[PDB]
Amino acid sequence: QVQLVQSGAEVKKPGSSVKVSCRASGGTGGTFSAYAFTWVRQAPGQGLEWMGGITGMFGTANYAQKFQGRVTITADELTSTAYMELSSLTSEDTALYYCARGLYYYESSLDYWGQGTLVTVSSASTKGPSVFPLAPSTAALGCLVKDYFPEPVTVSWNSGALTSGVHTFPAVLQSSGLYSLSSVVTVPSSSTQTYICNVNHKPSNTKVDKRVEP
Amino acid sequence: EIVLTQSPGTLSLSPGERATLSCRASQSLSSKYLAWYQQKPGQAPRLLIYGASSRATGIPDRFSGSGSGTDFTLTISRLEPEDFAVYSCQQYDGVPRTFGQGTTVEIKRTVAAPSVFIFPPSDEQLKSGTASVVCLLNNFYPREAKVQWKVDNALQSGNSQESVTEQDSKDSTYSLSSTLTLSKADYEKHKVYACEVTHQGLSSPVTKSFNRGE
Repeated sequence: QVQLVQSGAEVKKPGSSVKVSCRASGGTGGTFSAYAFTWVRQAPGQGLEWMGGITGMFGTANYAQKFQGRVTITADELTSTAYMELSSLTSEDTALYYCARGLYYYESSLDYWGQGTLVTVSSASTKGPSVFPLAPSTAALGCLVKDYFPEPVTVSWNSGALTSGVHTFPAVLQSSGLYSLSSVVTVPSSSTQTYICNVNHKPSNTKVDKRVEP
Repeated sequence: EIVLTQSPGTLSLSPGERATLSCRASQSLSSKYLAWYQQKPGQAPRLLIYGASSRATGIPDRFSGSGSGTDFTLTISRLEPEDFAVYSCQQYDGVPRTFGQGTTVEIKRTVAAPSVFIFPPSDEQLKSGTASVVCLLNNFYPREAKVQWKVDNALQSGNSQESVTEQDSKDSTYSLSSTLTLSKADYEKHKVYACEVTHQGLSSPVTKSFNRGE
């Protein structure tokens, strides 16, 4: 009943390199240099993608053409840590990165997975959001969380009171390299009512409560 | 290299139905060396089938796998609410150990035409040199929807980005938000801003619009 745990999310600039570590939590893991370790990534909106693997005992590595020479998988017997290093990072590397292994020293069915390490590549810098209202004109309204970095942000409505009819959409990468996001709510046309969304970007310690008036 | 292709792209079924997923191999593949995975939202991938037909430990009996040669299938006898997720097939016979593009199992329901709303830019964002008009498609099904930005009956492109929510847990619906982003200089050289929406639930395409000085 092995369980894998991965290191935390990392924000990198183009041209840099990153190293992600996979470990086993508890005493469920056995010898790390014993099993074959596989790394796969998942670009946004795309399907799973095999990057490469490492044989358990002899540690012979195999990579996919699209990453040849760009990636190094490794495993530390002494610390019981599996690593993946990807250099020359490109904005096309922004994706979820998974660690996996099977039961034997040779590659096979991936029985165990980590919860994923998100690696975001943006030449941007930590930047709090600007919140603009989406004024009403049943009715709809919301808040626009524009040009922030990096994810995520939390949107409430009337400090958590209003929670019905609400849709907070997933963020979107614009050319500018910053995150833009929308949060809406549908309300009775006959309302009188006063609405405010509460945006919070943790990195930048930004707390924003903008009202929406027609 | 062995290429896997999965079918269908999206599988729309109801709770309780049987689901049949397909994985096609570019060349003959011994039964062994084909595994299936489950990607529940926000979670790590999970092994269901290895060796093409062998259930993995702790896997409910309603998952099964068969197939030989190029054609392999995953069967979910009776769909449970927690079975609506993304399934991927993986080959580990040779290298590279390729994946399929994934097949999305979604909850099927009655056609629901969207409610279309359009929001003009905030007069505050206009104090900055930028303007963002937001089109929102609310509570529709199926997910297929085309949103066309028409600035004075001119089809835009490259200047809009859109996001789609998950299939809602309660009403099994989708919602979509599109953002057309211009500069105040250009924004102020046009009069009509329209969101043209086409959805199988609509007799005809719907167009929501406003004029700049409204």
